[PDB]
Amino acid sequence: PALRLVDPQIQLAVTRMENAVGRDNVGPKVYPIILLSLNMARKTLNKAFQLTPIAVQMTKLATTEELPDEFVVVTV
Amino acid sequence: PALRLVDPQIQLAVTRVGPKVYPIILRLLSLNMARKTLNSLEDKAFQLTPIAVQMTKLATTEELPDEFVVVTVK
Repeated sequence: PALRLVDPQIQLAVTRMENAVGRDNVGPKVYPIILLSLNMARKTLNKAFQLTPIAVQMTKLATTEELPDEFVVVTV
Repeated sequence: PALRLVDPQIQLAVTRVGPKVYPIILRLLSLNMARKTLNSLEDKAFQLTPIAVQMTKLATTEELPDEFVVVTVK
């Protein structure tokens, strides 16, 4: 009931073990995201985790022409 | 509420340049791979494929990697 394209700066890397010796060989690939908060994290002190938020800009879609040939849907 | 280590086979690629990938962790849904594939003679339809999202409950915080991302649902 709600659709929008996540800015290409953020894409999902996907892998499937089940189709290694099975297929042929799907690899690890990055795919755009179609649709909360997110934070990128790092180690600082002895156990401490710094994090900074990354702003996810999205573009609302209207035409199916905007939809690429390979992407990933994520529902909320 | 505990955090969830997301399947490392599923990792987030951040470019914003330095394109690096990071594990995903969850604070508290579905996932659909979408390819064209469906040929036909005039127009190409879309093949959807749900992927199994296998999360594991995190034991100790020492298990966390030095670089990762956290996503919040509600």
